[PDB]
Amino acid sequence: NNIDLRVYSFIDSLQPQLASYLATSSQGFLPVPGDACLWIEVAPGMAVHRLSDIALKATNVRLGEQVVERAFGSMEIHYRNQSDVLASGEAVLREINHAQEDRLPCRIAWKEIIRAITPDHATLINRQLRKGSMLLPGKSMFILETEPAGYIVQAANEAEKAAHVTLIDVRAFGNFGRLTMMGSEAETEEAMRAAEATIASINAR
Amino acid sequence: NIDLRVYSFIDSLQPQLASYLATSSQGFLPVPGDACLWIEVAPGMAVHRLSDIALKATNVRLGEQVVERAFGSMEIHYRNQSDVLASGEAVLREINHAQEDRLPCRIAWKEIIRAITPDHATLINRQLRKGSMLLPGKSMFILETEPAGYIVQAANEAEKAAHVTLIDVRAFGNFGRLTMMGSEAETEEAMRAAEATIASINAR
Amino acid sequence: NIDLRVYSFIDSLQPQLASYLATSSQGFLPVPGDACLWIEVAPGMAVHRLSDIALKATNVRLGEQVVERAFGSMEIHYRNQSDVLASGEAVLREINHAQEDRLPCRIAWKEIIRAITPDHATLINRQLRKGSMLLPGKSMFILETEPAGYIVQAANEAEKAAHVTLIDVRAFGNFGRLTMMGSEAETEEAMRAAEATIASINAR
Amino acid sequence: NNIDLRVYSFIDSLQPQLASYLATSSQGFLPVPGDACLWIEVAPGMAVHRLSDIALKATNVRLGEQVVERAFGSMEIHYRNQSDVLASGEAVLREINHAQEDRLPCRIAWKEIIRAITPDHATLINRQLRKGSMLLPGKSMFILETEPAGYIVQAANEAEKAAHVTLIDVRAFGNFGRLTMMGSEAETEEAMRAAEATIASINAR
Amino acid sequence: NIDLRVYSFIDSLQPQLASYLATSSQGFLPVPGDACLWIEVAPGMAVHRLSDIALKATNVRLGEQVVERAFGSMEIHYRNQSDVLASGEAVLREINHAQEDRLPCRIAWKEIIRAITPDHATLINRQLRKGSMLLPGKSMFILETEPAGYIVQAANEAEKAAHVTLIDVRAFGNFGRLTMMGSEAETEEAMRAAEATIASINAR
Amino acid sequence: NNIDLRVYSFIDSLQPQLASYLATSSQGFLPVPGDACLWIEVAPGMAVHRLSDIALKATNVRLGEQVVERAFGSMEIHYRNQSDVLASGEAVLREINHAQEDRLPCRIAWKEIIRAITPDHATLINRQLRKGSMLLPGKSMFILETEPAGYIVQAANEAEKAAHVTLIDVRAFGNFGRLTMMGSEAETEEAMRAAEATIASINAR
Repeated sequence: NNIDLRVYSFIDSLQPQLASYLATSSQGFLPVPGDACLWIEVAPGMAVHRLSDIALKATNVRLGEQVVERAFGSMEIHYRNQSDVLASGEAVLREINHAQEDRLPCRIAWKEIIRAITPDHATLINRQLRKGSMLLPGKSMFILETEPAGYIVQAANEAEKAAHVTLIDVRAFGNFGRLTMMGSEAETEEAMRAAEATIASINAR
Repeated sequence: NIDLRVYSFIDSLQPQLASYLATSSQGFLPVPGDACLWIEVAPGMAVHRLSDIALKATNVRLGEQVVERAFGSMEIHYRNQSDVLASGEAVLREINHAQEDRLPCRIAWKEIIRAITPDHATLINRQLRKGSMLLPGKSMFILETEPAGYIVQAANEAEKAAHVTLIDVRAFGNFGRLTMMGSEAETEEAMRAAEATIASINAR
Repeated sequence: NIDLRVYSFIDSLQPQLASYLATSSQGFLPVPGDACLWIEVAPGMAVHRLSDIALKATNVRLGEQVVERAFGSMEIHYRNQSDVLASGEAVLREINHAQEDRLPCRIAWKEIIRAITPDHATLINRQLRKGSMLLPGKSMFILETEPAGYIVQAANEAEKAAHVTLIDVRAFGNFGRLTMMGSEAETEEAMRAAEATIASINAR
Repeated sequence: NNIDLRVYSFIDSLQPQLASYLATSSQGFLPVPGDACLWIEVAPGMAVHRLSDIALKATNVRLGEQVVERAFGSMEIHYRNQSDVLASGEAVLREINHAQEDRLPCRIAWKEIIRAITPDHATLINRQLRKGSMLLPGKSMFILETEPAGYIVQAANEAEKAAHVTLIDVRAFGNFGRLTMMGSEAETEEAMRAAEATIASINAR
Repeated sequence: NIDLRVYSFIDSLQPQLASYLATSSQGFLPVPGDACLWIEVAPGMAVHRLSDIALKATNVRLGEQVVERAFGSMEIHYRNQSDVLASGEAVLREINHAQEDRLPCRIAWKEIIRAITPDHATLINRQLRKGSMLLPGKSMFILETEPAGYIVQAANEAEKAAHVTLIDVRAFGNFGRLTMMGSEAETEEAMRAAEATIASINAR
Repeated sequence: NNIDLRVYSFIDSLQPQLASYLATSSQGFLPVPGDACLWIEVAPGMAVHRLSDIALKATNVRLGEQVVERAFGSMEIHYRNQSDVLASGEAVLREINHAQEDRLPCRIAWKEIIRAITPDHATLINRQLRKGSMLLPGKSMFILETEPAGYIVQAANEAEKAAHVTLIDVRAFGNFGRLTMMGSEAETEEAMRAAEATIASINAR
């Protein structure tokens, strides 16, 4: 029709903490470490229904997320094998007549390491809809925020793959994605460069 | 002072619709047959004095009351039509608007999706679904309106004119959204009733 | 050193049951036609080791795992009857018990209430049902068994046999609960099937 | 950075009902009657992470609230000793290079008393996200809405202090702060007078 | 074969009680001045039927309906005393019990705690409190009854007799619990009224 | 005043992850790492009200948990310095007239390390009332069940002291206490060794 591709973001193999987080937090069918994964945001939001039905029928792919927000909607599919995910992705692009590149770039609205987290700051992040692991006092904190939000998952994945960090929280919905990780001062800075390179990769497309 | 955005009067509520309202409302629970009046005004803080007025006028019961970012919704209902309409005219008289000064009802989505898969059916059933269970194999009617509250009258008629099942009605925020299930033939007919109901709202 | 409370096998999940566990389970989700298996052992904490044993033996998925006070519940499921049966036999070998060492399924309530009041339907819908809404004027069948886990299989053969609407299944704790809706002829036929399944089970 | 000061609201002594409301609706460390309190809203909202770390390391103050919204974010510190609270306050002000007066003015969105509340009106307010006390039918109802949201906590403290009213609810996030208090006609009238007197003092900055 | 566990008749609801019930009840909601009736029966599941009869009898609404593992609780209420008394008499004739057949109300706890510390008020406030806020420095009446259904009538009389504030009345389970705030004098009056009400109840 | 003493467990310094878990799910004042901690279960469980008033009113101690159940009640107090916690203990103990050894023995109802946790099994543990860190597939899992429940907190404390494990969960209320810890095959057996150790002492009363 007139569907704007806003996020197309593809992870070929989910890192273990990231998949575990999606499994625990997800309202749909659950992924496990190693599953390929496709995140998509389109506008208008309601178009997520037709596209999800198209994606689910083409392959053996399973639906992980589906949400209709005000201006846009989000869907995520995932399968043990890369093939089905990209095969369903093509279907979605061919139906909306968009190339992947027609996607929106990924603004970095906040990127920061915070060293020596107080126990009060940690307690606060840990009580507020925290579905991942416990942020612990004294450790360092990578925090990142993007616009659009869907990209935070892939950023989060490359962070974990590149650095011995612990995943605290991935908020992938709404207008702004947000990723919180914990680790030593040195681990978290590795996590940050990678995620910045991953973001660098997307923008060039 | 006050602007009237939604004014949607339902003279008698279909059983599923009323049952769903009763199952999700945090007010006084409607039953099938109840008359029912949806009103959204702006600023949102006004529904307080406005609900006070409607409630003090008649024997009518308050079903909903939400004050949102830019506007608020209020919902009254009673087994006697005249009580609901009487409260309605009283609310209009306070804000000094005619039932016609409401915003038109724009359609932001109308679609049927045939042969729903299990996965797609479950995601819907698992997230904010307080109605009945969407089942794989059936066709899905989905309807989105701006402003939201009109979706209730559209949901009500579509249950009258067609043999469909209520999955979900979300009547708050900027966008109303509706999900009904059934045979391709049923859900197409449920779409026409909603298309018609909206058209009559547009005539104001 | 473990006692085998519930063993219950379902070769092919009825659609509405699969959609209900899919919408209410905190594990991996089933689709219609899936094969399913329900286990309750005592001590309760035995379910972890057994879920490890069963998950490793095949491609089967884990739909529920709950350690309760007296005992512990677990539910595996797969698209093929073979992986479900293969994993259940492994769990039997490990606890050193045959399938018929399970406890009998005691019916502790069975009743059909025709012409459900709207108030009565409204209360049942509000109190945490994840299924379909109980509509007023229709007939209700409620059943309750001890132990709970069998209720899922009774819910399954009841949908197999009768054109009812599932409303609520509760498979954890001491007593299981089934809630169905339909016409009198529909609800009567389901209660008959459900009764028949439980007699089947009690033959071991 | 280019951090923006939106709300700087200092309370010297927390009123009992208000302290008790915050101890019940907040997800941090909890306040008691008499604690000094400071509420800061800054833009962009991810900045509240560094600013909070700065505050907990400067003094012994504790963290009550920490919330990141899309365009802005909000924090709240408190300690028995007002010293520590204003000290931690100045440390935040130095990092953002903003004086207290640089804060946004408090505009009144809504300001109403409604007499003789019906039982149905009362119930819906009691049933939706109210964490203060029950609103009873017959009594009068004072409702105040302010923009930005953070100053509603200072109006709520001054209202409770000046008049014998009951706190029903204070919502201090989003764009608009909303406050619900119950009393007689006279009690809510005094409370409403105290509210606007505090908003005007603030707006002298 | 139904055992009358509780039968507690409230002629008229005090506003904090009525307000509390309306904010925490999952069913239809009361207002100050309604009559109101609590019933516990065994077995639990018998409450559906007994709700069914009570609603048919008069114009009474259904306030609460909860099926515990061993017993079940229902709550009907109406603006007028006539309809509650009549609808309850019908419940009694069905189960073939007089009101006297109800279980004596025992007091498992009755205590005032004066000058409540902040951390104590805060823990009570945050954990399942739907009444008004408990503030520090004040006195706290707590009462625990067995059976639980009576704590509601003890909460009515206590509020009626003292100038106290209602914090919580949890009326399900085996144990009733009441929490109320006030000066140490008002809480001692609220407790003595409660004590007397139970005495009057077991006088029959 | 006829009060049974069911659990009396003193924790001299809360290990970091355990303090952080209590903090995420505590509904009183939150403990920070390093705090001392005293868990008490008494029957009739309505008695924890006075016993918390006594304990609070005697020292700087803070109330972290308090619950009334059918057969008993549980309270927990905690503070920066151990002197206050222990003193409040004696105030409590003398108020109910029992000594520290009048506590029930702590029977170990289940103890197991399960190696190579599958993703499915890890996911379902993560989805159900999990408020610690993510259990991750392939790692080993320590599980512990005690009766009464309050001791699982010292067992969890000690098992974090002696071992380099991760805390996933600790259900410290009801009849039975349940504890889920993660690590390699070496870290979980050490933790379990600490766990058996600490209970052995508790059983000497």
